[PDB]
Amino acid sequence: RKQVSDGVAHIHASFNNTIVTITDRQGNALGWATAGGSGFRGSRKSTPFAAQVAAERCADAVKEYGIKNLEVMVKGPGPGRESTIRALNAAGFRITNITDVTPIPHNGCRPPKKRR
Amino acid sequence: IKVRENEPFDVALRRFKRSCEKAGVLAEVRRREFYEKPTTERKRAKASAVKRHAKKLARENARRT
Amino acid sequence: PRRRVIGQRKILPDPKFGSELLAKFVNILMVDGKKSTAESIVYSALETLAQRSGKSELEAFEVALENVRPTVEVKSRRVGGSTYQVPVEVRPVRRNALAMRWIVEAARKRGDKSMALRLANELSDAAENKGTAVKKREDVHRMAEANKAFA
RNA sequence: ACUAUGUUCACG
RNA sequence: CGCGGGGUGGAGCAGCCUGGUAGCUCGUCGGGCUCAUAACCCGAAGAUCGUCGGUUCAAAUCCGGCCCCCGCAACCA
RNA sequence: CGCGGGGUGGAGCAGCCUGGUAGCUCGUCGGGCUCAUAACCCGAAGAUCGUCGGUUCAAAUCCGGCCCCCGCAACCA
RNA sequence: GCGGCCCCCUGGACGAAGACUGACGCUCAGGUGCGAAAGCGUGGGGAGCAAACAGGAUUAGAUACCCUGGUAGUCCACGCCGUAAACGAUGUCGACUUGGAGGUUGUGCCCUUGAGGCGUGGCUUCCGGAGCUAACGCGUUAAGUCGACCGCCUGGGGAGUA
RNA sequence: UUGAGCCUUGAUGUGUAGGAUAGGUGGGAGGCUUUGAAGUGUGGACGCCAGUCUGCAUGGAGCCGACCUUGAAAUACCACC
Ligand SMILES: [Mg+2]
Ligand SMILES: [Mg+2]
Ligand SMILES: [Mg+2]
Ligand SMILES: [Mg+2]
Ligand SMILES: [Mg+2]
Ligand SMILES: [Mg+2]
Ligand SMILES: [Mg+2]
Ligand SMILES: [Mg+2]
Ligand SMILES: [Mg+2]
Ligand SMILES: [Mg+2]
Ligand SMILES: [Mg+2]
Ligand SMILES: [Mg+2]
Ligand SMILES: [Mg+2]
Ligand SMILES: [Mg+2]
Ligand SMILES: [Mg+2]
Ligand SMILES: [Mg+2]
Ligand SMILES: [Mg+2]
Ligand SMILES: [Mg+2]
Ligand SMILES: [Mg+2]
Ligand SMILES: [Mg+2]
Ligand SMILES: [Mg+2]
Ligand SMILES: [Mg+2]
Ligand SMILES: [Mg+2]
Ligand SMILES: [Mg+2]
Ligand SMILES: [Mg+2]
Ligand SMILES: [Mg+2]
Ligand SMILES: [Mg+2]
Ligand SMILES: [Mg+2]
Ligand SMILES: [Mg+2]
Ligand SMILES: [Mg+2]
Ligand SMILES: [Mg+2]
Ligand SMILES: [Mg+2]
Ligand SMILES: [Mg+2]
Ligand SMILES: [Mg+2]
Ligand SMILES: [Mg+2]
Ligand SMILES: [Mg+2]
Ligand SMILES: [Mg+2]
Ligand SMILES: [Mg+2]
Ligand SMILES: [Mg+2]
Ligand SMILES: [Mg+2]
Ligand SMILES: [Mg+2]
Ligand SMILES: [Mg+2]
Ligand SMILES: [Mg+2]
Ligand SMILES: [Mg+2]
Ligand SMILES: [Mg+2]
Ligand SMILES: [Mg+2]
Ligand SMILES: [Mg+2]
Ligand SMILES: [Mg+2]
Ligand SMILES: [Mg+2]
Ligand SMILES: [Mg+2]
Ligand SMILES: [Mg+2]
Ligand SMILES: [Mg+2]
Ligand SMILES: [Mg+2]
Ligand SMILES: [Mg+2]
Ligand SMILES: [Mg+2]
Ligand SMILES: [Mg+2]
Ligand SMILES: [Mg+2]
Ligand SMILES: [Mg+2]
Ligand SMILES: [Mg+2]
Ligand SMILES: [Mg+2]
Ligand SMILES: [Mg+2]
Ligand SMILES: [Mg+2]
Ligand SMILES: [Mg+2]
Ligand SMILES: [Mg+2]
Ligand SMILES: [Mg+2]
Ligand SMILES: [Mg+2]
Ligand SMILES: [Mg+2]
Ligand SMILES: [Mg+2]
Ligand SMILES: [Mg+2]
Ligand SMILES: [Mg+2]
Ligand SMILES: [Mg+2]
Ligand SMILES: [Mg+2]
Ligand SMILES: [Mg+2]
Ligand SMILES: [Mg+2]
Ligand SMILES: [Mg+2]
Ligand SMILES: [Mg+2]
Ligand SMILES: [Mg+2]
Ligand SMILES: [Mg+2]
Ligand SMILES: [Mg+2]
Repeated sequence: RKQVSDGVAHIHASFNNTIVTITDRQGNALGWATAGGSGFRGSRKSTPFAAQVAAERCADAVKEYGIKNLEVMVKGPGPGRESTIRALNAAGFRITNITDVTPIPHNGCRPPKKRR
Repeated sequence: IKVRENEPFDVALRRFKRSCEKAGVLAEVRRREFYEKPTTERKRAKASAVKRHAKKLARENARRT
Repeated sequence: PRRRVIGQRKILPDPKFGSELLAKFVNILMVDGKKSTAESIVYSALETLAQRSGKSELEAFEVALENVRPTVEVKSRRVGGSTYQVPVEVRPVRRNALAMRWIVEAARKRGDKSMALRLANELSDAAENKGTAVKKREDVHRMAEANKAFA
């Protein structure tokens, strides 16, 4: 059933969370995991370790598809990502390449109001 | 940004990102930088720069160290 | 001490079992400076332990103390502002000393009959890990394991 | 994280 | 009027059609935590199936009632 | 005068129309914390239920009178 | 006050060496013109943001701060408003009086004999001399030294109110 | 297309005893094998990962039913589910 050779691991690393989602070549999502879904709720959800465990939980539950190697597409800033990529090697993948899709507006929409 | 690092290496080493953007997208266009405040906070970052650079010329004091 | 890095005092070996490990155990068990009463109890406990276990005294005390020994314990530092659970690898001097407290602290409770009986039964349960002292280490691990997110 | 107030005139 | 489903720790749920091992979330007390409070985390205290009856190696489980159980379309004395 | 509804610690509310052991949120009182007061934490006391009566084995709760309080009616010519 | 890139029309600024005009100048009460943002009117437009407003926390209370929503507004065309800590808190014009370090834009002279140098003009940031100042500081872009004219001030509250 | 009903055919179905990833029941003791065998190279189907199932062949014609463990006996043949 399907049995895809290669894939792409999008990592939406926000301040409060790290959503890991593994997809195919044409951006067809095969499985995912999050920091909140791993357990780790509240203060713990925003840490480098709670991202690592999510990428480990995303590494399994995509074994039916049987991905050998994948690319990485990190997004947002976050405490994760410089930690989440370590987890994908340790789990059992080969990183072909690492990229960003961090949305940089060329002074577009007005950002939200500054807080105090 | 697009960093492959050949094949035997892995260990991240993506200073290409950290020394290019990140701060530009994040701690600047995250919340509202009120037009005037940059003109203030730059000119004080700029005044603090020449304060140090002018002092660095006169930093050679007696010391006795 | 704020910047006063000084070492610790030397201790003494126990006449009948001349060593160090159980010499400290006598001291933690001791109430009201009565080392005469305390040291008699530890000999009475380890002799009753060695009879049942079928081992010596030092190795009987060791295969017991290691089963109640903490690998990691939990501190909590406020670096930045907030207060959260930071586990840390315990130092080797405190490691076995913190275990000896948990054996004695458990033996205060569990009112069998004598102190020599209670320590013997606690160390006997520690050998087959099913006492109160092992449960106190078990809970200490569960904090470090659950709160591993914080370095 | 939040965290209020200190009756009147004087003594120097 | 019915034919039908539905019935458990205090409670919401499943599990009940293919008999051998009743889970799961809030009420539960002790911790660890910190100069402390909140949180967060760890483990504990409670139903042998609403209840009674047949068979068969083993029955919340298969089958009949109840209290009853809600759904219904039909009920125009 | 007519028909609903009330009257419960110091305050405002449950418990009252199905008679058996009266809660909640405040305040008062005792102790903490603080330089002190507040806030906050910890205990504690405080109502025989409008009253006079009946029913009962027993009435805050049922029934009747009286005493206040509150709403609605008090209309056609 | 004005920032993607391109054309259309368009105001000024500065330099180079001449030629021309021949005091045509400087200030300016009344007066006129422009004048951020928020407002206001009318017609559009409306992603994001976001007064008001709603809900959730916080709290003794929370008409706030924090969180989730979210309308006028914010955008364009045409008018009105005529104010701001509209600030170098420093009126406009001119002359004169030691420096240093930069930036920025010119223009001339030698070798461009190699990202050179050596000069003379504009605008401009910083540090300092004499001098000035209550002091802080200013300091050739004066708050120094003088001249022209204008505006304004005369204790604090009442009040930039009636 | 992808569902449901439905026949052919083929597996599938590990409380515990235990050589068995055995549901209940049964015609009743030779099937099968040279209608080219046991063991295995390797890979597939299945998998509660205990160990089933099988393409083809180097190999070469054997393998084995009651017996002993069960509430039950062997998909050795075969009937019905
Ligand atoms: Mg936000
Ligand atoms: Mg500005
Ligand atoms: Mg006051
Ligand atoms: Mg009828
Ligand atoms: Mg009252
Ligand atoms: Mg009562
Ligand atoms: Mg109170
Ligand atoms: Mg009481
Ligand atoms: Mg009284
Ligand atoms: Mg009666
Ligand atoms: Mg009666
Ligand atoms: Mg009563
Ligand atoms: Mg009652
Ligand atoms: Mg530009
Ligand atoms: Mg444009
Ligand atoms: Mg032009
Ligand atoms: Mg010009
Ligand atoms: Mg001339
Ligand atoms: Mg002439
Ligand atoms: Mg002439
Ligand atoms: Mg005037
Ligand atoms: Mg005028
Ligand atoms: Mg105008
Ligand atoms: Mg405007
Ligand atoms: Mg408008
Ligand atoms: Mg109007
Ligand atoms: Mg109009
Ligand atoms: Mg419109
Ligand atoms: Mg409009
Ligand atoms: Mg509109
Ligand atoms: Mg809108
Ligand atoms: Mg519209
Ligand atoms: Mg919003
Ligand atoms: Mg808001
Ligand atoms: Mg409004
Ligand atoms: Mg509101
Ligand atoms: Mg407060
Ligand atoms: Mg209150
Ligand atoms: Mg509130
Ligand atoms: Mg409000
Ligand atoms: Mg509000
Ligand atoms: Mg209006
Ligand atoms: Mg436009
Ligand atoms: Mg406009
Ligand atoms: Mg006008
Ligand atoms: Mg003004
Ligand atoms: Mg301005
Ligand atoms: Mg300015
Ligand atoms: Mg200026
Ligand atoms: Mg002014
Ligand atoms: Mg001016
Ligand atoms: Mg002028
Ligand atoms: Mg003028
Ligand atoms: Mg001048
Ligand atoms: Mg000079
Ligand atoms: Mg100079
Ligand atoms: Mg220069
Ligand atoms: Mg210059
Ligand atoms: Mg030069
Ligand atoms: Mg110049
Ligand atoms: Mg300057
Ligand atoms: Mg000046
Ligand atoms: Mg200056
Ligand atoms: Mg200066
Ligand atoms: Mg000059
Ligand atoms: Mg000079
Ligand atoms: Mg100058
Ligand atoms: Mg000059
Ligand atoms: Mg000059
Ligand atoms: Mg000048
Ligand atoms: Mg100059
Ligand atoms: Mg002057
Ligand atoms: Mg002056
Ligand atoms: Mg005047
Ligand atoms: Mg005047
Ligand atoms: Mg006056
Ligand atoms: Mg005036
Ligand atoms: Mg005004
Ligand atoms: Mg006025």
